[PDB]
Amino acid sequence: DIVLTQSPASLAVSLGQRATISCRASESVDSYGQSYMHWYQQKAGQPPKLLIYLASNLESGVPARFSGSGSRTDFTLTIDPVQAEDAATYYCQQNAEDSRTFGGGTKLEIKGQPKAAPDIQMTQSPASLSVSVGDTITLTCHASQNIDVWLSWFQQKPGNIPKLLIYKASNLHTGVPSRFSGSGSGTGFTLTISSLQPEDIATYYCQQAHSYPFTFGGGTKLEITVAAPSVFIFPPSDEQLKSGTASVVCLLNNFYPREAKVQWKVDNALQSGNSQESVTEQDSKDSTYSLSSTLTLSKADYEKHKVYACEVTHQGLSSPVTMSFNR
Amino acid sequence: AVQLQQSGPELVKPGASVKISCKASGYSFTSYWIHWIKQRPGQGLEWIGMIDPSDGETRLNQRFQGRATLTVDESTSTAYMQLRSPTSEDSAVYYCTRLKEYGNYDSFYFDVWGAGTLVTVSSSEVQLKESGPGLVAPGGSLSITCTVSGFSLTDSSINWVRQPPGKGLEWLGMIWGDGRIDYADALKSRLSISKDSSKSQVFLEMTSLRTDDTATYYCARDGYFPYAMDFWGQGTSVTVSSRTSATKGPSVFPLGTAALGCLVKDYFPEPVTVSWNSGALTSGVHTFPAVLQSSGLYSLSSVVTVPSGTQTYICNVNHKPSNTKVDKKVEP
Repeated sequence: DIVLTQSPASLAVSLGQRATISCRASESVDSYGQSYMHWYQQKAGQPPKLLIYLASNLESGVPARFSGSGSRTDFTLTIDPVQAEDAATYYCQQNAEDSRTFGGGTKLEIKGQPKAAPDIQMTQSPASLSVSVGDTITLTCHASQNIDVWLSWFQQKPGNIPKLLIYKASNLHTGVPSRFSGSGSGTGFTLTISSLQPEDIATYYCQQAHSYPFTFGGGTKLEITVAAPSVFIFPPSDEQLKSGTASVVCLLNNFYPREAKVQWKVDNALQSGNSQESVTEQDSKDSTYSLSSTLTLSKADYEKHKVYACEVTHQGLSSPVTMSFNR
Repeated sequence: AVQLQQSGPELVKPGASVKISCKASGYSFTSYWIHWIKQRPGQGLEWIGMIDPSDGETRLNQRFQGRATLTVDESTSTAYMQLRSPTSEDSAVYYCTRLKEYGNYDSFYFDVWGAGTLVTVSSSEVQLKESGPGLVAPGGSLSITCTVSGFSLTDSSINWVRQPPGKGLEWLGMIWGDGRIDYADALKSRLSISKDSSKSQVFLEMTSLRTDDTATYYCARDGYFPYAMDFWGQGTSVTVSSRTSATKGPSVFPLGTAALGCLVKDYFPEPVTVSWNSGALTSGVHTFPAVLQSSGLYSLSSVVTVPSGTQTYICNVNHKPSNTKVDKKVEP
């Protein structure tokens, strides 16, 4: 059983430098002119990935920066230049014998001190908005740090390319209608569409050009109140009934407003029993809710009845809807 | 007149060295920096890097530095973005734009853009999925299962490799396609490797479990000669201790347009983490808050609205208090 000793156990390297990890073997790893020595790269919380095989061959999709050399008992892996995504633990491995072994590892981290600088964070609130045609509308934008007036405002129609609209916070790009307008400085900027035409319906972006890397805003969708729940009913699976339990789940997908009644129908008999409700929060996209009702009861009370329903009372529904199943 | 013409969509498989061009015309290519912006359907717009066509200078975002590679040829007036080893994280629209400047950067902005290039990365096809008992007592026995997909065990070799916390990778043993089994000389006595080619499954058993058998247990497939380990699973954690009172949890049951999901029932203690396609599905998802049952255990449901048997739907269930992590699919 060949023992593979790695060196060093850890190394801190500056970006763009050379790093040379070693791996020494207790016995020769050579057979018929070949060194059965391979290198694996294991990033944090991740499975290993093959980098180099038979000491000097790169695997497909492995950058020309990784290289390996050595023979018999002395091997080396070199990364020149060292990049940010090269921080991982690196293992050498041998299959020169029936019983394969790995080395201890060499953890490589990019150093570390002096660190660097943060990246700018842009926010566009709300992520979605609605209004008529022929009205003035003000849109809002924000920056994490100072960008003075280095803010662009873009326009992307679905399945279309970004269209520059405003630059330097208040300037209008060429071909942009007078109805579009820009304002703001520092951390807070505003777009303004007076007497909005149907063409002004798209996702409105924003971008900082102060410090590298460049960063864009989340987004703001244009569209132009009631919503009935998409009512479904789920029966307990084959897996669950083997547990001696039966749970029927009434799904109420996307509804507005919140006021909604759900009533359980135990095979044509209305029975308020062993049930519990769950509910999502008021959305950002459509501000609708989602509700589940789970009537939990033993296979002793269930298996008898083969057909069950769910009564849903909502403003959106002219009269209550009752979703059923046949097993 | 001033245009940035981009190359077509890309059908890419994990590990490809995809190169997308963007030929610039109607202006002085040499006079303005060419930039690259990645989109993605659910993110927004992000900065990859920029290139200087006059000489060939570069500056990328720390993220895509060694990943993406910017090239320029002034003989063809084209800029290239060579992206190597991609994943389904690089599933985005790629625009090449120019940072046009007026009055010595008195005003600088992306005025002209390329039409975009849709780059799409495949869902592996070769899969290895370890699973086992999160917790187990000393002097006891461990029992793990490697579930393989997209290849057969009759002709592929499977390795069992563990990683103890703070220790290196330790090879346990292997099962060859012809049923030959090899073990680590040191742990030979305590290990048992076996397979079920029909069920597409590999198994490992380890006895006399002491606390230094606390490790992430992996299964890895051999490639062809030299037989290095070319495909690994995500791993399965096995913690070894005297007590875990009490004890287990998370039982995963399956559940116009189609609505589908999963039920995570009777687990203690709370919480349970749920996601779909390892994160590659956050659209029309409703991960309902948990409710304390009659049985004193906790329960929740995770649903997702999707169109109407091609796209794969898998929920990633994690109940940390029991060292449990499970993945399951849904069908009618």
